[PDB]
Amino acid sequence: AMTPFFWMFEEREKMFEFYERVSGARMHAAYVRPGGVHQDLPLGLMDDIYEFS
Amino acid sequence: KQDMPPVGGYGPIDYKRNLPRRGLSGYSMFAVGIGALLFGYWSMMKWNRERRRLQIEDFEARIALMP
Repeated sequence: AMTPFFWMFEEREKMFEFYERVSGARMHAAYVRPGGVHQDLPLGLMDDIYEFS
Repeated sequence: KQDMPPVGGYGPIDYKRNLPRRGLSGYSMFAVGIGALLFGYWSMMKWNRERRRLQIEDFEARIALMP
């Protein structure tokens, strides 16, 4: 089947956006540490996860 | 003191699963089909029978000549 690959990855790119806004980078984010999260997530992401989800 | 979560404004979105729209089923189909097909054969016997009449006219012009 051809399309549900393309039909979902076109939508999936709304969600690799969310890694870049919080950690800094595209896929492999060195974010979690052995003492919790590295740094705080910016002003936002709750009007943008909520519009997404 | 500049932190995220709002005091209000929420949905949520559903977890549900529904699109069962019917759909013209259950003796409604097999009734439009046969009713369409019998209109076809009724549209035959008015053309295939009529072409058989013009067919004999086509042989008629042959036989009135050839002595």
